[PDB]
Amino acid sequence: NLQEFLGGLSPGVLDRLYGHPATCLAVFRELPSLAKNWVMRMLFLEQPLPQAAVALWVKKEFSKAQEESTGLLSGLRIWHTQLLILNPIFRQNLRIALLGGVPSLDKYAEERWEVVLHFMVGSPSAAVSQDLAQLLSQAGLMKSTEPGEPPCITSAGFQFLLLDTPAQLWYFMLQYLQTAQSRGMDLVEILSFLFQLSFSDSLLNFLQHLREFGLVFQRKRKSRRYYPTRLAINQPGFIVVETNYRLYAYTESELQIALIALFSEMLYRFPNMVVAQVTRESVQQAIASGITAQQIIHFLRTRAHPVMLKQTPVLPPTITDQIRLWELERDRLRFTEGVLYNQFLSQVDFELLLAHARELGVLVFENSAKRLMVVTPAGHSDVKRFWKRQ
Amino acid sequence: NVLKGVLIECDPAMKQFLLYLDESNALGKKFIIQDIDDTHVFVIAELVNVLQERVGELMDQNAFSL
Amino acid sequence: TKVDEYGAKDYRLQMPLKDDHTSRPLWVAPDGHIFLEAFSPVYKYAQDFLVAIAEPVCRPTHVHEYKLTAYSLYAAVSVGLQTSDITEYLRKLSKTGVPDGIMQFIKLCTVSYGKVKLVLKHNRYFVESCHPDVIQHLLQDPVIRECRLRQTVSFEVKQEMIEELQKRCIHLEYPLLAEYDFRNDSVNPDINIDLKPTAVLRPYQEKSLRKMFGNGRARSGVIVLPCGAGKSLVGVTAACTVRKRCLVLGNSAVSVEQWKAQFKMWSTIDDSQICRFTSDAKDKPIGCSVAISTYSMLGHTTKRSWEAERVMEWLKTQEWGLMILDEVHTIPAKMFRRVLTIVQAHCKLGLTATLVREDDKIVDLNFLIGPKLYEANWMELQNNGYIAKVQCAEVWCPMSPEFYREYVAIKTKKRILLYTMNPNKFRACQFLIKFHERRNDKIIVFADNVFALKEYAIRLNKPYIYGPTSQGERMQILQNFKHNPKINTIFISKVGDTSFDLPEANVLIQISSHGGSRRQEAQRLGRVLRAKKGMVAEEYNAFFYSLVSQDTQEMAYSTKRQRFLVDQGYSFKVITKLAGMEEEDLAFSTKEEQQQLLQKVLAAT
Amino acid sequence: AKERPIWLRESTVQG
DNA sequence: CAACAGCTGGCCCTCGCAGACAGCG
DNA sequence: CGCTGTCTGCGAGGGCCAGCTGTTG
Ligand SMILES: Nc1ncnc2c1ncn2[C@@H]1O[C@H](COP(=O)(O)OP(=O)(O)O)[C@@H](O)[C@H]1O
Ligand code: BEF
Ligand SMILES: [Mg+2]
Repeated sequence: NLQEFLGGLSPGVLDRLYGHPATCLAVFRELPSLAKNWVMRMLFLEQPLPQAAVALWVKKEFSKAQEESTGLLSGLRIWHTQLLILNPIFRQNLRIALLGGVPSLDKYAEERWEVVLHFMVGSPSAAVSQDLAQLLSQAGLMKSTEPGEPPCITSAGFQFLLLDTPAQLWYFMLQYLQTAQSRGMDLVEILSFLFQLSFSDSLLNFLQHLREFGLVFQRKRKSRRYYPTRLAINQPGFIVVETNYRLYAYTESELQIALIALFSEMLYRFPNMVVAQVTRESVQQAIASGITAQQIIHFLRTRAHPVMLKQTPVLPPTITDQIRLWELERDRLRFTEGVLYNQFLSQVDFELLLAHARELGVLVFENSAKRLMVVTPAGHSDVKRFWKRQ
Repeated sequence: NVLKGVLIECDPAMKQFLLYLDESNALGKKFIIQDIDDTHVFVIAELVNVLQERVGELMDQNAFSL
Repeated sequence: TKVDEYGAKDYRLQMPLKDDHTSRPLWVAPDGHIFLEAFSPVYKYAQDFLVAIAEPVCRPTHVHEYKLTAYSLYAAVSVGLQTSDITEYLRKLSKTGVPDGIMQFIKLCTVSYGKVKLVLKHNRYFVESCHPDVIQHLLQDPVIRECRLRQTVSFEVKQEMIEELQKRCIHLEYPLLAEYDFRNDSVNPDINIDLKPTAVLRPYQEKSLRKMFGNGRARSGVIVLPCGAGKSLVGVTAACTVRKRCLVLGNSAVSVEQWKAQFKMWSTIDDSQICRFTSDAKDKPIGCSVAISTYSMLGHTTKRSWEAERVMEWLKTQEWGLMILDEVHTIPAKMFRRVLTIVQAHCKLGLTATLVREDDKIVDLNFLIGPKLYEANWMELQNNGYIAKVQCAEVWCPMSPEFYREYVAIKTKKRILLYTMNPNKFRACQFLIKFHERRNDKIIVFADNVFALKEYAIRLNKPYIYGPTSQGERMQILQNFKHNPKINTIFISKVGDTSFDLPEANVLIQISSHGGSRRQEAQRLGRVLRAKKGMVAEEYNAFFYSLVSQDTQEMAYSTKRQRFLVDQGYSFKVITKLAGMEEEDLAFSTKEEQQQLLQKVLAAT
Repeated sequence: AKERPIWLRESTVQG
């Protein structure tokens, strides 16, 4: 999540991020319910207050909310104990925010995002861009190994495909932000823009990337002014699932058919319907490719035709159950590397070694009756050294 | 003694299939070095990949194609 | 025939999209497959037309699928439809239009009806037609001339070669219309069979007969209804309409008795007229207006006994206006098909519930009896309350390690006994019977392997029925099971998978089966599919359990034999484990018991 | 009023 | 050479029929 | 000493699965 991302940042970058007022408002908005009040309280105050007082302002009931919000803001480093005054920059910058100091767009965003997904799968008709190709490949969801040949999709790439467009886009931006620092792009500049969007050379490159994903659109030959799309700030289903492992996809887009074809066999193609059968051969292939069963049920669940919505569960339980069993069937044998110790002549010392292995956290399985245990090879030397020491 | 390999955890019925393979030498060698429990077994790491498909064939036999 | 990248039959270059496709619920591919939508406002009208022209392939609760076959179309013209009517309505229903290939295909298989007719009179079979040209074309055919007896033109044909004549007639695109004009047949005396007013036929029952009697004449064909739908009443009603001597061919001695009782219950025919022809006894078949028998008795090939031979002589030398053939799907057997020629019948009505077979001979019913007149939708009847709602399930019983050790190694056909006699499977059956009996449910247990049936019967101390049991003894058990509260669970074998009427049997269990016999599974589930007294439409009144052994060949057969039921919308929930089993005092709780059982199974060989 | 057993009523799959 | 039909053997069970043996008069 | 019911073999058949040839790319 967005708040998750801010927490995983250094104090130096955070204070830099708390620049123009719009950022402080953006970070303020995500304060869950309580801390928003606390921010307003100690906003006009220039003198730190005791930590005990904050604790006693929340009734015993719903006390857990008092601590969790406090921990969240401590992570955000909004205030400091100073022994709980807010950051002088945040207080000042926030005070600036607090009285101080269309239909075409959505279609464009949906289409431009789709072509990226088209490229993700082996779709010959997809947008081609060297920067985009290396972006996805370096994003951890694609791999080429040969610049001349088009890249394939990694194990995580297939899972990314099934995720809903909101989470599908957000995960991509989250990966984009992390790699921005590695490639030499300042994280604060891009991160600050995203917040300001919700309402320089680095931005110009960043804006071009955002234009490529379809989140932003200048419409005026790349003018200074841009018009963000709906997805930039941050739909009815079409699949009918039958009890006999049949999917009737009411799809006109080639991408959705490509998605459904990942984990099912396509039988017939009609302009507003495609007949797909969820055969165990396909699903096992989909699971082998990297997909997780929960995603398949979720992917079919979210794109559920309205007719199935009235039924509960919308997906017939046997289909959902059967898909899971197909997943669990593959992993019947849980392979786990380890080192086995037998011929435990020292029965008394076997327990001592057992206790030592447990303390180190290396032991995986043990059998007291047979006086044997298995330890991962990583810790094999440690136990081997312990045995040699005697 | 100290033996390095791979531990396999599965349902009790599946274990008997693994032991049968070891006894029949269907893989060409006794991949099982020491049985651990009715639920867990220790096998040589080298033949795990080939053993992986062998179980898949067993699942393939007991599953119908539609 | 264009194939997409995802192995999909691309049909976008073949047909266009209709502008008002939202109202139109039908798809029609050039392959003939027709995908109808069950949620469309106009479903009811489309289904009746579609089921007639195309036999359903799968009918889930949301989107049905049908297939167009020459035999499927030939049924449409017989009932009363015409090529112009079918194609025009099909185009009206089609939301994408009918491809040129299918449009010509429908026309091709509609200019063949009525060209040639088969008429039986005075114990003689004649090939009747009003067009001499088509008759002349048939005479050119060698086998047609071979089977010949050795304006309207008719040439007599020997009875023994009726089958070959009929089979070639279809192959010559000239189906024989074996249509009986009972109302204009005074040669055969009218029987006193009459439908008592207390008997009211349900809408599907009447609709099926409407197709049979669309015109004044009576049509001969196969009428398919779900098990427990009441095919006995429809068969009785057909005899009432014909008012001629009626021959009913059940499947076993149990079938005829239930046929006898149903006639008395649903007809005014006196007990004297009703007669049976079975090895157990006979109610003077020489004098009887309605004869009830079994394929085994009539189809018996070896020399018949004097008692049976006398009846057989009378049966051959008779004229029957209506020959009801219960369990039609067994007709295409090598010998059971001969019973059609042995007996002389004008109109052959076929009643069955599972028009499926693991061979390709099920299509022979088109000419052996006639086109599939009707096929009710199981879910439609299930929601209407005419048949009890069943919560099918598949209890996954893990295989015992001692057994699986032997099963994996053994391959000399001894596996069937091994995974049929699974102690884990036995415990699930033992627990299920105990729990369901405590719920006042009438349990039925099936088992193809008699060995397994006997092993479970004595161990649980429950009555069991199979081949050797005398007709009276097995009949006694059903009566006890039907009425006696003490007998709450019964064990049955392959004998009682068909024609057993147990209306109060809420629960069913299956511990064995004969391979992937979809007919066996759908028939076996039929016993408990009968409507219950205090039945509620959406309360899952009945239940079905198919115990299987995990990681075993029975899994492949379990999926194979569920194909027919799922095609009708039944969902087979998987039960990996059963709760409460551990806290139950069930058998084979010790390795010694399981060890003893395994040795016995091996000994049986 | 003779409700269905647990196994039939709700999914028994671990997932 | 590799791959797919294809009717029959085999197995399981079931049925009708005939023969012998036991209960009854 | 005869007649009827029970039980046990002979012979055949249904339904399905699996197999060694026959045929086609
Ligand atoms: N119209 C009806 N009214 C009342 N009971 C009916 C009706 N039709 C059928 N039944 C009952 O349903 C059951 C049908 O049994 P049966 O005729 O053997 O079914 P099928 O031949 O379809 O398997 C019986 O209990 C019968 O009395
Ligand atoms: F379909 Be029924 F059981 F005769
Ligand atoms: Mg019946």
